Amino acid sequence: GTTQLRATATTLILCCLLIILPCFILP
Amino acid sequence: AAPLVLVLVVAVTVRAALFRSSLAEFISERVEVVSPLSSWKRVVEGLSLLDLGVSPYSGAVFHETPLIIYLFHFLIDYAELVFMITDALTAIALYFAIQDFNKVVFKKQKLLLELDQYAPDVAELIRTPMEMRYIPLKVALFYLLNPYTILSCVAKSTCAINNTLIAFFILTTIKGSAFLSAIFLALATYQSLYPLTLFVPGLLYLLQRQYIPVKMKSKAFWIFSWEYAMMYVGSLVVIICLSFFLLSSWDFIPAVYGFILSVPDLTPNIGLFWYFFAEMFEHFSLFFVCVFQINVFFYTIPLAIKLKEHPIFFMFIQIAVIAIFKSYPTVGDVALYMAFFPVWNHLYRFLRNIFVLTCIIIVCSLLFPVLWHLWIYAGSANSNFFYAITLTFNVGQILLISDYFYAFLRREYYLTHGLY
Amino acid sequence: TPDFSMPYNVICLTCTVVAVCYGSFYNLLTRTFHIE
Amino acid sequence: AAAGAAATHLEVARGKRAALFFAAVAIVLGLPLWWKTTETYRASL
Amino acid sequence: QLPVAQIIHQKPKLKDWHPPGGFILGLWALIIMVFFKTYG
Amino acid sequence: LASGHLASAFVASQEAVTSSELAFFDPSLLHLLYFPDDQKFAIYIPLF
Ligand SMILES: *NCCOP(=O)(O)OC[C@H]1O[C@H](O[C@@H]2[C@@H](OC[C@H]3O[C@H](O[C@H]4[C@H](O)[C@@H](N)[C@@H](O[C@@H]5[C@@H](O)[C@H](O)[C@@H](O)[C@@H](OC(=O)CCCCCCCCCCCCCCC)[C@H]5OP(=O)(O)OC[C@@H](COCCCCCCCCCCCCCCCCCC)OC(=O)CCC/C=C\C/C=C\C/C=C\C/C=C\CCCCC)O[C@@H]4CO)[C@@H](OP(=O)(O)OCCN)[C@@H](O)[C@@H]3O)O[C@H](COP(=O)(O)OCCN)[C@@H](O)[C@@H]2O)[C@@H](O)[C@@H](O)[C@@H]1O
Ligand SMILES: CCCCCCCC/C=C\CCCCCCCC(=O)O[C@H](COC(=O)CCCCCCCCCCCCCCC)COP(=O)([O-])OCC[N+](C)(C)C
Ligand SMILES: CCCCCCCC/C=C\CCCCCCCC(=O)O[C@H](COC(=O)CCCCCCCCCCCCCCC)COP(=O)(O)OCCN
Ligand SMILES: CC(C)CCC[C@@H](C)[C@H]1CC[C@H]2[C@@H]3CC=C4C[C@@H](OC(=O)CCC(=O)O)CC[C@]4(C)[C@H]3CC[C@]12C
Ligand SMILES: CC(C)CCC[C@@H](C)[C@H]1CC[C@H]2[C@@H]3CC=C4C[C@@H](OC(=O)CCC(=O)O)CC[C@]4(C)[C@H]3CC[C@]12C
Ligand SMILES: CC(C)CCC[C@@H](C)[C@H]1CC[C@H]2[C@@H]3CC=C4C[C@@H](OC(=O)CCC(=O)O)CC[C@]4(C)[C@H]3CC[C@]12C
Ligand SMILES: CC(C)CCC[C@@H](C)[C@H]1CC[C@H]2[C@@H]3CC=C4C[C@@H](OC(=O)CCC(=O)O)CC[C@]4(C)[C@H]3CC[C@]12C
Ligand SMILES: CC(C)CCC[C@@H](C)[C@H]1CC[C@H]2[C@@H]3CC=C4C[C@@H](OC(=O)CCC(=O)O)CC[C@]4(C)[C@H]3CC[C@]12C
Repeated sequence: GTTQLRATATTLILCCLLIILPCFILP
Repeated sequence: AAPLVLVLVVAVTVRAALFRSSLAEFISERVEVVSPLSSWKRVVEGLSLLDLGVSPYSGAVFHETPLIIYLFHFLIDYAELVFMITDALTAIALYFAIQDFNKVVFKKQKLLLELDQYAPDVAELIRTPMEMRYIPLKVALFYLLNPYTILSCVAKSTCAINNTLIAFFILTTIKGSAFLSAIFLALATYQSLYPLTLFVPGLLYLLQRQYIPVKMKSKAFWIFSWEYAMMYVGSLVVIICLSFFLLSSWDFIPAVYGFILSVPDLTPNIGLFWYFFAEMFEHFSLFFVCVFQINVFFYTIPLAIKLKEHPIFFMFIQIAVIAIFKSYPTVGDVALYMAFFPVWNHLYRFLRNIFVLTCIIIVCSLLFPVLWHLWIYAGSANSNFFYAITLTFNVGQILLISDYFYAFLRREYYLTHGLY
Repeated sequence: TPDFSMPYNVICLTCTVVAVCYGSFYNLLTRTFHIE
Repeated sequence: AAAGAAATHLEVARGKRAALFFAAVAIVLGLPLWWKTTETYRASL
Repeated sequence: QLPVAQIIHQKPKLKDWHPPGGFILGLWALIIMVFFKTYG
Repeated sequence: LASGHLASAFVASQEAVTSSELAFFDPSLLHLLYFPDDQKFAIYIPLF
């Protein structure tokens, strides 16, 4: 058994995208 | 002036005391203070390689320009004296440049006050000679006594020399001298590629000083811009061709500029390129390095659009952007644009988020050595800790620079439209 | 050694740090001040 | 009087030019560079 | 297997590196040319 | 082979085989391993 390398989409992409878009652009 | 001499004496004494201390070896090896293009050990190595008959650019340790090797061939002795003198000279150049800039901006302010172009009641925003008396002194004091600059000169890094070149470019540009400004900008571009972005701020300030409207239909603007561009390009071409003959080979151009543009070292730094390219898929390496090196040159044109009539603030922002997004950044590079903070300290009332950002920058700086030691020597930390520190440091820098930019825009808007 | 398990997260974080400057400068250069 | 009206139009135009520069560069240099640097080279057969 | 005498003399004598006279002359000529173009 | 020259036909066929094998079995054809298509969003979303 093992773990392949997979991106943490929910954990980090969402966080680091909602740290930019709602902070600067949309509101 | 007497206070300038006193500040120079204090700075020189502190630098000499740290030179003779036991912390000189510790400082000389800091990844935050020295860089692959600016370490002193690499200067000594490249000088020793020439004694063996081996070209210093045949290895992967030496990445400095032939002018540096020529300077330090004669001046391998008195190196600490050389670096102290360069720091003092940078302080003097910044002092006189800011002193002349204050007079120029006061003349402009008096002109628009006589024309009544400002708002009826902006007396608080009006700049006065009393508040501007010690700005030139504080500019030289924020550079000489900056811990970043003290470390960068005790470590004997050529970053101090490149900072001196940029400071002399600023001084010559502020004091007319299109020829000398072009020569100093060519010298600054020689050491590091990025300072070529300051060409637009220098040209804008020269045009404003010579009273040429910067208009597309204007012909005097085109004539002067062509003269300045030709002067700059000729001064850079002559320097390149001359320094070819030092070793009679072109191998320095790769070892310096290809190193700067392609980032082959991947050695830890306060920058954002070391890990991004250590932890990176090779599919998109070329695309992302192209994007990241475009990032530095990205903002010069849009910044020139907005800041056409404010060229010195444009130059300060450009210096900050270079120091932040350079391929191999250094605390010495960061310390050059923190010498401009006393100039723009009249923007304080419009500055939000100043305490938090200053605290974050101080925390990151003090945390660089601790987490570096934990990762490298203690072994109880990863590279992730140092990467997080670099991320936080650069975010703080970016937010501080944008914050000063926002304060500047707010002050201009209030001056034009009316403060309540 | 790097992490060997952090290529996606490092890309995300460094790109976010760059986009912070991009967005802040874009706002400051594009938008203009208005009342209320 | 007219100073504010003369300056606000200039600031709006400068912001328009900055936005145009950002979009135009991010397209004209952005997309061709991405395609050229992320493609798999394929000579004609 | 170990010809010490040949090993020593196969490599020519090591002379300390100094910048070319032409290079230093050209650098000084450029510096003085700029100096006169600035000072008249 | 249609004309009737067997030696020239043989030489041409040998050259054809050599060239086709060199083209097909070039190590340069296999340059990089597959990058998953369901992970490119993690590459392009965070910055662009
Ligand atoms: N037969 C059968 C078989 O078996 P089976 O059955 O199959 O089974 C078994 C199996 O198993 C397994 O499994 C697996 C495995 O694995 C293994 C592995 O190994 C390795 O790996 C590893 C590694 O090594 C490690 N290192 C780890 O790491 C980690 C990673 O990986 C992950 O991913 C994670 O965790 C990471 O992290 C992360 O990611 C993080 C990120 C996310 C998040 C982010 C964040 C966001 C944002 C933030 C916030 C926001 C902002 C805002 C606020 C306001 C990692 O982790 P680490 O590394 O540990 O770390 C983490 C981090 C670091 O740290 C950091 C920290 C920092 C510091 C500090 C900071 C700064 C601070 C500042 C200051 C303050 C300021 C003040 C101011 C105020 C004043 C007054 C006013 O990292 C990072 O990255 C982080 C990040 C960063 C970020 C950010 C920055 C910071 C901050 C910011 C914030 C804040 C600040 C500011 C402000 C505040 C205040 C203000 C107010 C307003 O990992 C792993 C582990 O897990 C590898 O391998 P090797 O060996 O190495 O190699 C190989 C090849 N060659 C891999 O590959 C592997 O896989 O196993 C495991 C387990 O293991 P162990 O050992 O046990 O564990 C260990 C641990 N250590 C599991 O789990 C798995 O599953 C399999 O595979 C096999 O083997 C078997 O078979
Ligand atoms: C720092 C400042 C410097 C600035 C410099 C700027 C320079 C760079 C500027 C711009 C470079 C543009 C790079 C991204 C463009 C398309 C990338 C892409 O989606 O590939 C998809 C991935 O599939 C997915 O996972 C998509 C999921 C999210 C997509 C993100 C949307 C972004 C689109 C808009 C972003 C902006 C564009 C226009 C904006 C108006 C499918 O593509 P692919 O086939 O799988 O990939 C194979 C590549 N080839 C073979 C095709 C070549
Ligand atoms: C030596 C190795 C690591 C050392 C790390 C230290 C390096 C830090 C160097 C630079 C970080 C500074 C970044 C922000 C600089 C801000 C520039 C500035 O001058 O802003 C000024 C604002 O200053 C601030 O708000 C920051 C002060 C708040 C927090 C800092 C003070 C506490 C930190 C001390 C910790 C160490 C203490 C040890 C002994 C001193 C403007 O002042 P002004 O305009 O003159 O006011 C008059 C109004 N007319
Ligand atoms: C001065 C004070 C207010 C500082 C503010 C504190 C924040 C910096 C902290 C508070 C909550 C923290 C978050 C709490 C939870 C998470 C989820 C965590 O994701 C996981 O669950 C791990 C995923 C993985 O290992 O891949 C990543 C860190 C993060 C975003 C933390 C990042 C740092 C945060 C935002
Ligand atoms: C060359 C520029 C573009 C960048 C470097 C700055 C220079 C303007 C400064 C920095 C160090 C200075 C040097 C520091 C030490 C000396 C030694 C000094 O003479 C001695 O003390 C020699 C005593 C002896 O040899 O017995 C003469 C000035 C000189 C060459 C200085 C000349 C001016 C220098 C090269
Ligand atoms: C500074 C700006 C205004 C441009 C000035 C152009 C020339 C003064 C220089 C700049 C880049 C130089 C080139 C950079 C690299 C090489 C490769 C070099 O060949 C090698 O030894 C291979 C090096 C390598 O690719 O690793 C021969 C000289 C040459 C053509 C150089 C010739 C002189 C050039 C064109
Ligand atoms: C003073 C300034 C204005 C000089 C401007 C010239 C640079 C923009 C050039 C000169 C030499 C160039 C470098 C010469 C060699 C290489 C190696 C090359 O990598 C390879 O080995 C790939 C070779 C291949 O693709 O066949 C990547 C580009 C790079 C760094 C080049 C990047 C662009 C450089 C630095
Ligand atoms: C020189 C100035 C005036 C122009 C602006 C420079 C940057 C906006 C761009 C333009 C072309 C780019 C270069 C084009 C080609 C290459 C080769 C490339 O070589 C590699 O593939 C090795 C590096 C790696 O892949 O990690 C490294 C990046 C580099 C130097 C690029 C770095 C970023 C550069 C200099």
